Amino acid sequence: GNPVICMGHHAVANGTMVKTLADDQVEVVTAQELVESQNLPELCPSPLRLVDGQTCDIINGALGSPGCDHLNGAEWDVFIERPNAVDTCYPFDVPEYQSLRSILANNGKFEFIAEEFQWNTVKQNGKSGACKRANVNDFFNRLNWLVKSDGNAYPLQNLTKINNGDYARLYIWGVHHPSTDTEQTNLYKNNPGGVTVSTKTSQTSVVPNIGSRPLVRGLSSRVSFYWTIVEPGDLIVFNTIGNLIAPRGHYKLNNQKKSTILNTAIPIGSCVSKCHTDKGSLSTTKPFQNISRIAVGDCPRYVKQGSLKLATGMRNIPE
Amino acid sequence: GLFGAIAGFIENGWQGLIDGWYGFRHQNAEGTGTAADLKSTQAAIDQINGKLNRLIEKTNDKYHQIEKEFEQVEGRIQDLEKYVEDTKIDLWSYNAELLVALENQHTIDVTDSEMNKLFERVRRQLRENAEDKGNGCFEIFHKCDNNCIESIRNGTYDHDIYRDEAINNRFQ
Ligand SMILES: CC(=O)N[C@H]1[C@H]([C@H](O)[C@H](O)CO)O[C@@](O)(C(=O)O)C[C@@H]1O
Ligand SMILES: *[C@@H]1O[C@H](CO)[C@@H](O)[C@H](O)[C@H]1NC(C)=O
Ligand SMILES: *[C@@H]1O[C@H](CO)[C@@H](O)[C@H](O)[C@H]1NC(C)=O
Repeated sequence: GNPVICMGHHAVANGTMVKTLADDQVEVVTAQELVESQNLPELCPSPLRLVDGQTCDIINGALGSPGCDHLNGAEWDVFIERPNAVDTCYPFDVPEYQSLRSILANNGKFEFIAEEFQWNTVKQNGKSGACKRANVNDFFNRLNWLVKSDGNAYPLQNLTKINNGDYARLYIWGVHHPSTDTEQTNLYKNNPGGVTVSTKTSQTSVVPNIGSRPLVRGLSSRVSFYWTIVEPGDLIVFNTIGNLIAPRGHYKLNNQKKSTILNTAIPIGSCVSKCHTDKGSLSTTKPFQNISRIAVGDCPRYVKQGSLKLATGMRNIPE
Repeated sequence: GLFGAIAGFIENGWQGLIDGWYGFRHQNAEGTGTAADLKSTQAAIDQINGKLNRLIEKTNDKYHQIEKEFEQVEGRIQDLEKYVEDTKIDLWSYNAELLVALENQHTIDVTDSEMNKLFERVRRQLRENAEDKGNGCFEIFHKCDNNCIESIRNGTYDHDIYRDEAINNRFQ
């Protein structure tokens, strides 16, 4: 009476250390890494629609700066904005810059609808030499520079467009800021000037500012840009005894806004991936990633740890 | 683990068992063998792959969020934005840390448990014909050729065939 039957389990020569509640160094037979710490050196253009702003940041794209014509009609899931974007036009500032940038990015498209504003005795299509679109003085192709009559007459101008459409419109407009009182009335009637854009809900009013502003631009003055949203059943009124960088129309707003913007210098490639960081796309099934807190799409969750190993086997006790 | 089989009364694992997680190793008059147990192996694998599937495919489908990198400081609004993201990152970091720790503690317990269930299964088949040696091995108190060993492994072993021989040997 001496046969023997033994019950046992497998083992390998060298397993993987994992953590538990009690022990931070337990060797198990197999394990799976749950933190993705590798990224592709490029951005995948599928299956998410990426639009490469190239030389235009998204604000200049919407204004219609020279070199931003490729962005016309563009629709995007993610607008890819380059860190070395270049100002190519008449120097400006946007009072609520980040908020306008957010609205354009989230809206997801550049669908401009032209309409014409019967301006009075005043000239239109004023251009400049700091905004030289190919070989010639030009301006923001979405904006229209008004300047004195041939008889030094700029009458109070009140025009109105009515939104009977089935969507909300985005009007982007500007206000000119001259350096001198002579520059002030050399291209415009008064001092001071002023613009007042009203809806039936709101009123926005600006009076220009006149003074020694710093120079590169080659110039001394600026434009300050504003926007107004006109809901279906609302109106927009432009009044101006001077200085209005008037609009050439309105951008279409999607009712549902589900797009966004990513700022990075990473080249767009040929791979497939629904997850993009500013360091490049991720191609992974892992639940977590330590690559960047800036992540867009269908992504792992960003965590601080560089590695979290999940045990997929029993404890490893070799020999 | 909770049951004390793996890294317990089983002193170590078997490198030579390469087609199963658990198995049998015997010795009788005509030799020795090592064979895998499929049911136990399969039970452990199913439970671990289960954890994996529940994990892999979260859903974190996010598009327009907030700014997270800044050139210069602006004060109040920027501080809130930074504080919000920093709070999120710590809470998710904590979640991942706890999750893996819980899952691994449980995985180790499950595998230790499946080992023990195998051992207990074989103990019950043997009834009064064998004695626990204490290292995961049974001393069988009757002649047990290869068909007999196999009958133990595939669960068809009938203890009544050998009980007379076995009771004799154990107690006399
Ligand atoms: C008259 C006009 O509307 N445009 C002219 C501007 C404006 O007078 C200034 O930009 C206002 O400060 O000046 C230019 O030298 C320029 O910038 O290229 C020439 C241009 O034709
Ligand atoms: C101009 O203003 C008057 C009174 O303020 C208003 O009744 C009229 O509709 C306006 N016209 C346009 C074209 O905006
Ligand atoms: C992510 O973790 C890896 C190790 O897995 C490490 O080399 C890398 O530096 C980490 N990245 C960051 C941004 O901390």
